[PDB]
Amino acid sequence: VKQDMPPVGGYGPIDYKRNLPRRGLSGYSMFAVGIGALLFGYWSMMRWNRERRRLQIEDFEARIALMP
Amino acid sequence: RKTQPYDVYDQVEFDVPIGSRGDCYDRYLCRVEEMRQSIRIISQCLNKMPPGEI
Repeated sequence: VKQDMPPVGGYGPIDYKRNLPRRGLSGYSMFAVGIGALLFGYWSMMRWNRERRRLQIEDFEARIALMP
Repeated sequence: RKTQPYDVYDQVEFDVPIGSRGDCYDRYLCRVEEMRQSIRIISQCLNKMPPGEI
């Protein structure tokens, strides 16, 4: 008997294509999330600067009233 | 290979990348596409293996 090494019924194909799905975004999405979070941070720190100037004037009223 | 048959290369089919203009990046792309076409040649060679003799 002969028992060499042939393939089995013809082998299936093996791919040759670049599986590169171009995992994407958009410039509109960049624009939206960047300007949104950025202006959110601007407004938040603006309001905190106003409350902190309230505190700062209070510290000045302390030092002026104590001084003589 | 495709200009001079010195082995069973006449019975297999592929393509080989040629360079645009210089540019070592393009030489790298040439190497990668020769790799993938080598995989295609190995697939064809497993498709065409006769069990004759050693």
